[PDB]
Amino acid sequence: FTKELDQWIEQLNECKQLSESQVKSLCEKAKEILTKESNVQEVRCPVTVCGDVHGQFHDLMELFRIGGKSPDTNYLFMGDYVDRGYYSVETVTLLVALKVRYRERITILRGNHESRQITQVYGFYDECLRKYGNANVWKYFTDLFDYLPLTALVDGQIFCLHGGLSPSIDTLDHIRALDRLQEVPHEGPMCDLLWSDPDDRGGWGISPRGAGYTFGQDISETFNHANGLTLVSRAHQLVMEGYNWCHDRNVVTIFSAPNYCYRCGNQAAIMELDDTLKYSFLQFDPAP
Amino acid sequence: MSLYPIAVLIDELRNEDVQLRLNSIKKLSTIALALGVERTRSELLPFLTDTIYDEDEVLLALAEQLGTFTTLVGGPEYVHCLLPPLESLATVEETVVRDKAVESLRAISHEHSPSDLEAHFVPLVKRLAGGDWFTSRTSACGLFSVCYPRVSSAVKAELRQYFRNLCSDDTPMVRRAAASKLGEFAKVLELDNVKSEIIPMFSNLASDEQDSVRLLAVEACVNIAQLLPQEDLEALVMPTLRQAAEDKSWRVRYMVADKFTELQKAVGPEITKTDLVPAFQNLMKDCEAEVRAAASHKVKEFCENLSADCRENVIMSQILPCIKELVSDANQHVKSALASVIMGLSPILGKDNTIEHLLPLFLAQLKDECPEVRLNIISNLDCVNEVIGIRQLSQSLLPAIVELAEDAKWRVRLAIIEYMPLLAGQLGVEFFDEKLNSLCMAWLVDHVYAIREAATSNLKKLVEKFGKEWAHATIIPKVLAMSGDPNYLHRMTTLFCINVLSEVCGQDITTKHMLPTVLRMAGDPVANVRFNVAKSLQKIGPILDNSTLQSEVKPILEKLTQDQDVDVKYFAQEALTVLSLA
Amino acid sequence: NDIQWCFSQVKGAVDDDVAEADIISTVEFNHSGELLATGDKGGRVVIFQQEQSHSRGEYNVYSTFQSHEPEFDYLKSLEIEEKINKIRWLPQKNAAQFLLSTNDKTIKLWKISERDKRPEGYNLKPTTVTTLRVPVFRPMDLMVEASPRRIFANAHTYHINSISINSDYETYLSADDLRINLWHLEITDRSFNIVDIKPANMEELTEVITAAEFHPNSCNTFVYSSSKGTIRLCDMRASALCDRHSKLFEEPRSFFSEIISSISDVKFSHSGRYMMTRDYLSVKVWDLNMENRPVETYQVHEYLRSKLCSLYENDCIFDKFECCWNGSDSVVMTGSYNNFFRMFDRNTKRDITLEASRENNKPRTVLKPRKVCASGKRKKDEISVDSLDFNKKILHTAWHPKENIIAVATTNNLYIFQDKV
Amino acid sequence: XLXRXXX
Ligand SMILES: [Mn+2]
Ligand SMILES: [Mn+2]
Repeated sequence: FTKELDQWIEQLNECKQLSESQVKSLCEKAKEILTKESNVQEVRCPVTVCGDVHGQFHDLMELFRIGGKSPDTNYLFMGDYVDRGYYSVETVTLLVALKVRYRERITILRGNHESRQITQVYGFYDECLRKYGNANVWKYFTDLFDYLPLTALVDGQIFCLHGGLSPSIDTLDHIRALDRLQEVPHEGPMCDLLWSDPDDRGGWGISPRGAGYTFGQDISETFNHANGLTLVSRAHQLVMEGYNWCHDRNVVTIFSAPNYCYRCGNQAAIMELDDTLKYSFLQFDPAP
Repeated sequence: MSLYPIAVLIDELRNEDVQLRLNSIKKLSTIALALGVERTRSELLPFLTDTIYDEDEVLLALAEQLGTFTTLVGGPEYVHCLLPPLESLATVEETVVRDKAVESLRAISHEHSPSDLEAHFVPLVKRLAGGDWFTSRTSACGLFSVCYPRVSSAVKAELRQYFRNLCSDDTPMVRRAAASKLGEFAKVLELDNVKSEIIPMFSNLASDEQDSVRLLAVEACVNIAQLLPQEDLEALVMPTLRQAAEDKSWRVRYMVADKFTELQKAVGPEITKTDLVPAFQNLMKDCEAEVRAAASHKVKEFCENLSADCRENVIMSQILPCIKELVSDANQHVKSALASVIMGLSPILGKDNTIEHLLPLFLAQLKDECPEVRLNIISNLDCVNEVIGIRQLSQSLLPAIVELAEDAKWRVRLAIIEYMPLLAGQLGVEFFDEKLNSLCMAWLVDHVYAIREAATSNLKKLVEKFGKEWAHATIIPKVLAMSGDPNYLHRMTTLFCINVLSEVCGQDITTKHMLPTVLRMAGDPVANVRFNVAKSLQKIGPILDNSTLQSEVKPILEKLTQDQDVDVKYFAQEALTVLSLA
Repeated sequence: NDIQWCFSQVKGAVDDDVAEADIISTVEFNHSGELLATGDKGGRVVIFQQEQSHSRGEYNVYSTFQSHEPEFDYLKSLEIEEKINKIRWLPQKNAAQFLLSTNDKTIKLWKISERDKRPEGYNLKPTTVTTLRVPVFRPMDLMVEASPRRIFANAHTYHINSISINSDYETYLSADDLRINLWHLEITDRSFNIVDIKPANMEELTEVITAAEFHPNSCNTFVYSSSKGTIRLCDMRASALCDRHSKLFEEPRSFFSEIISSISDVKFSHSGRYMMTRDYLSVKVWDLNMENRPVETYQVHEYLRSKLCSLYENDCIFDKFECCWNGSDSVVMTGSYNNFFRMFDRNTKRDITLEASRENNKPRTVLKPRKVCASGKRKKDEISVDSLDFNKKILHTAWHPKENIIAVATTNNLYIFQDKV
Repeated sequence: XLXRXXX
């Protein structure tokens, strides 16, 4: 059986999509694997942690030329693989394909975009028909997205999630308790984890995104110390540099889609956590 | 054949859908065939003449179609029947359609017996030439040269008149048209007129109010010059080309520059050193950076074509003065253009001059910020090493090579790594060792995997260019030190170097100090380092004798198969079914 | 000595209650003067043809077509309005007519052609095909069709406010608030930027392009005006970028000064030797030789000078008026409020003031020059400032290129006035 | 600015 993936990957690597048949089945093998994963997936280092990709496939190629090719290099992606870009399909399939092939070399978390309601309005939806004629490959994915892990714990020290912190979540067990196998709610802890943003105004603020919340440094400090964490590693928000420390290094934002939407003009970055959890950042520009 | 299918194709010509309409246009031969050849002439033709009203695709095909319909109409005796429809189409607004019609018109013109050709085809050219619509007049420009020869002198007289007329047309369209066919026209005129007609107008258009018209003339320059005996030039051609290079339009001047060598090799070595050098000098010093660039990217080939006698003299009295400038230019595309060939000069001024005249510049360039510039200064080594001291250089590109070897922009770094294999053999083995080896060894621990991967594959090609022996000297000692680096990336980099150095280093050194490590790395804590060792074997396997392949190669591989790591099993069990140790 | 302007035609709502889509936003005669075109807020284009010094026949409907339609950017909650900002005709290529129409983001080249015949003779008009027959073209009732032949899209980040064809019969430029792009009338996938004045940090935005035109004869010359009140003449020959040998036209304060100092329109004289400019209160002629001050300055409605405040409070201070020249660059027209429009004779120096009104004047009725009083006193057959309808502005007017015929557009209607010949 | 659901 293996034979196909190695190929599927080689094909998707050239940016050649898969068939509604192939997809529908990959989404199957995927599901079975991802349920055996915890809401707080345990991940041992080293790992190069990556943020938002948003279908900018060619750049995802440029990212591998920066951190290295899989499975030689262990990878942790924090959601937002679809939407905005023009290659959401080829992008999200390559990764979901890699996850099945090298289960222990890649970790894919859920982004606020890996949801139905959003993929519709933001491109992954239209792109799907525009490449398949039907909304079936979009349904197979939006479904698989449900089984995606909400957060990750690297070395029991670094907390990795797409969005941010929630007022209705205090410990890691709260998260593990959560039922993630459902569409992203408009409110609640699950939602917050994928929508929250960290600002510089104390406590919990009203998220100018409409979903999730805004947390100030004080909230981060608490969460980290309460759960024995060193850092909160997240993406979700574009940072002109690619990555950006805030809240006195309690929180770090990593965006991996350079020149977001071929418009925003910004750098992308990945974060390398080595054999001994030593962190380094790598800022890259959009592949030419 | 049965007629229905043809009846349909005919009706299809007058149908709504454009693709059907386009289909029948493409089966016109089979419609004309089925009709008579006199009905094709009296039925199909009238119909296809009227229309001349649809969309590009259809019209464009109709025009091409009518070009191959000479016999279908009844041989050369009736080839003139084809003219009304092609005439029509030559009037259309779409210049891509007009273009076809003209093309076809020219083709079938060669079916016109000097009689017809004179009785119908020339009236065509004049009706078009004197038509109310500038479209029509534009297409006339391209029907002159195909029927100038085959007609009476009274006619040729007329043709010369009309053309001159079109050349003074109120519309820039036509004028452009004219100035562009000038070339193929002079090419059918007898040198008398080619000097009495073609020249005055190539002179006028080339000094038109319309920038668009002038550059079009300056193109014909070359074609014109090669239709006159070298003597005439200075008075007919050169006066124009003189002002063209001084043209107010930075575009026209740019044309001059980009067409410089094509000009010299047509204006004679005399007129070259005579007029072109003072000109070329003005260009290298043009206010417009775009011009200068174009110029500087010619200086080399322009010099390799000066008469032996004056050559070396102007190259140093006329050219050098301007290049000393083109080095300290504010525009980095200019400088980048110069340094990319500024070196093809030495093999023209010999050692001494290349050391007191070209070195101070060649040196001043190499130490330029713009990585693109100093990147070119390194691309053309052999270019000047065969005429000067490699060390008299090796003491200048000291930093240049380093600087690039460690530019913040990793792309820049990948750029120079591409050239080390060449810069190597062109700097001995020791120089590399006591200098360029520290840098080639730093890239292997580069943050950017691309640079590491490109510095790895670079080693291989750094031995096929330095002997498999030198690889054991100042190379593998370090490649093995990386196996101690606390980062699995920098470590995996070690196995990657081996997987490549085995391919060209002899089983002696390979199984000497290179295989001892791979085996030891098999106990590495990080799985990513463990299956990358099981892979190193399935790779290096064959290069090793079946002897050592049995000793401790399979023991370890059978051990890895017994790892609790999923991905480590596969590349150890799937690594055996490739080494025969299955 | 004064032109005897007479009422000839009205087009539009027989009354009030103006349908937004119908509000004319552009008006332009073609090179010969025979065709008169208008552009809608509804994105429509109406071409009128003169019934067949010289002619004075009525202009009748010749062709109507939807030029632009709306467009959305749902994610940005944005609609790109279909309103036709400008129309510029192309010089006669052949039997057909061609014009360029643009909205805020897209320029379209339209072809308007006549067709007086049709094919006749269907073979299949059941498989009884005994003979083959070729259709014959038979005369039909004249028909005018309009089709889009070139869509120049996606070249503009901001709002297109100008389209001007070059004397070269080959290229034309289009301009934003901050950029001018050069296009080839046959290449639609590429556009060359010849001007970009967009500040790196949009917060330091201080000036904005407002209009732009190519020289009528000089293939390498164009000018663009700014909100700051400064025309800039550019030489495309001087450099690839067009910034060198650039000639700024300026004139030697108050917050308002700045607001009414913004230039709304720029128009080269037909001779191409001068260029008219229009700002809130004045029309002012410039000599292309002298760039330190205009040569003439006419005041379009000085009685509003004291009203700047109120006008600012109701936005009218931002209204953008267009101005134009008569074929001989001797008289010069522009508009004002209360459907009044001004005309200044550069020779005589006398200025008229007229009103565009149906129920006020009738066919061939000479127009009665108007007059306006001060903010308090009223007078005989004159209208007080405090009685002017600032909703009845006249932004779009046009002048036949070779006759004393004139197209004046009111919110809803389009008037045609001409003299007796 | 591409629409605050996120440039
Ligand atoms: Mn997100
Ligand atoms: Mn995102």
